[PDB]
Amino acid sequence: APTNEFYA
Amino acid sequence: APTNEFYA
Amino acid sequence: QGIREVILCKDQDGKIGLRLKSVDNGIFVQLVQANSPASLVGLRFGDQVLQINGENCAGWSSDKAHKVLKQAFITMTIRDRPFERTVTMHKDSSGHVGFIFKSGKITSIVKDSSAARNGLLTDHHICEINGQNVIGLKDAQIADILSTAGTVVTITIMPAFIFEHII
Amino acid sequence: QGIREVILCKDQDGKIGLRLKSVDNGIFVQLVQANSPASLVGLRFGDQVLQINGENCAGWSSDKAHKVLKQAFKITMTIRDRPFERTVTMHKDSSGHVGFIFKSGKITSIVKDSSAARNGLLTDHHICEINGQNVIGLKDAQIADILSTAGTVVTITIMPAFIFEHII
Repeated sequence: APTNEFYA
Repeated sequence: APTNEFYA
Repeated sequence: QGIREVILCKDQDGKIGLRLKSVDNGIFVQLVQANSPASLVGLRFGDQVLQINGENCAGWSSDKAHKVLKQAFITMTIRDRPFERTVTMHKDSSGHVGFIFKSGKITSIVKDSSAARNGLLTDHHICEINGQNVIGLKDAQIADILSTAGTVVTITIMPAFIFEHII
Repeated sequence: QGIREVILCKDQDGKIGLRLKSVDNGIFVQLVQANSPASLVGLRFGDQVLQINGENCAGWSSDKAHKVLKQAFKITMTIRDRPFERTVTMHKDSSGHVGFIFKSGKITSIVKDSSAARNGLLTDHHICEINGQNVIGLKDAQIADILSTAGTVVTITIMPAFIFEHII
């Protein structure tokens, strides 16, 4: 399963 | 028992 | 003061499109439909309504607030986003400010990053980015506002607890 | 900016007067001792420490922060002042009353038709300053004295309870 997190 | 509150 | 009076005019259906919530004996904006008069005159999520047509909103219920709106013949005094605070950051030479997020909520701070140098907290929600509202947006689309921004990135944040309470 | 850089000097004992806590991957001031270089530099409860001696505090634990403090040769910290607080200004009525009821420095009621009602003061908030004096750690009785005795304009800074509870 994926985290679906985003970074900046 | 007392509620021991204060008002302003 | 962060207080202002906003005058608005109900619409075709007499709606104005707002939803209000009761927090801690105060009344707060929970929803603002876009392209609404309320939308127009600037109300945003987490703004507090001090009075409606001069009547104090203190201690009202969320329904009592709505009922007073559904009964006018509209002026509001509001205090602006009392729960958000502002953080300013500056992108890298890779154009990075150094935090990670999901569903608009800050989840991690990157070592030696602008976000680290500025005290960004985890468990906080993003509300605005460089003057633009972002509550109700998807992460994909918060990302490009981030991604297309200039060097300076000013955002405003709200602690997760009070964000959970207004929704 | 809420941001300032301050330099302090350790006491004859060698300590500066701070206890700090980690909250949300940040470091905040949990206690300041009186008459201690920390107090003298303006540090107050709920202040956020961004860097010590240039080192980012981000992701630090209270323990790590204290250790950095104990082990340094002479100290500089970057502070965001009172990030958790808000300012509400109220004016006493002819009766001399601003409108709210408190216990243990925490607001429990708002009077109807009172400057507090006009200005949207909220329940569950702790009062951290009145008219430029910190009241944190002060007996309700002492808080009242500042209040009755106060000028017609009343300015107080509040913090929500959920946070205040975390800091201590």
